[PDB]
Amino acid sequence: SALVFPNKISTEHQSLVLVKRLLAVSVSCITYLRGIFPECAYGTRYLDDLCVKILREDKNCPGSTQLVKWMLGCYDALQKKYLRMVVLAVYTNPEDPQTISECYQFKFKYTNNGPLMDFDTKKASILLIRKIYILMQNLGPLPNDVCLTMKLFYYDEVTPPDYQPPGFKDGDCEGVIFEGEPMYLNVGEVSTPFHIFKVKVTTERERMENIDSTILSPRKFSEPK
Repeated sequence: SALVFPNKISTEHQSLVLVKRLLAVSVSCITYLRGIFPECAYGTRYLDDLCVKILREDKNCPGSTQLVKWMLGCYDALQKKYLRMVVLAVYTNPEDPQTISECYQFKFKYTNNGPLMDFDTKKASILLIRKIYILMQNLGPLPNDVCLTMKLFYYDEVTPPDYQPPGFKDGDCEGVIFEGEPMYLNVGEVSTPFHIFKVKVTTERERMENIDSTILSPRKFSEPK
């Protein structure tokens, strides 16, 4: 019931493992906070006093299995240093995945030039997850019935033009129509000597509250098969 993040990162592989964990937890927490899967499709682990919810793979909850297997293609592109961005998108009409209600962007950069310079990797990891909570606890609800789709983007100068992660085909339309007025939340970054991981959220204006001191809160691209 405990999830332990590497405090110190010394090898590229430690770093690669951390990013996969970071990607999984974030996708899991985000989908849990926005109620995209019911409570019973998540297990609970702890992150030094922080309640975290991990998506489970089970036939009992539909679509949960497909997202977990989608991550498999994300991990593959990640190890091979091909992956640039993961876009997880929420849409309502099961026939127009291009018209979306909300999405989440996960950006990756590969480096050897030490961590990020700002103006301990476990503190940063716990700050990123805590920020996802603070910045998405109070977002207005999504529509009642929603669908999930995923888009991968690569560093094309190192990626074989015919490469496909497991479960992914080459993509159709790179852009999407955002219903309403989109707001861009930059949640945060986490860096290691070898990787940078960023999280950005795009939500509709009416889902924001701007409740202040009140009583309420004082190019290659891939798609899935």
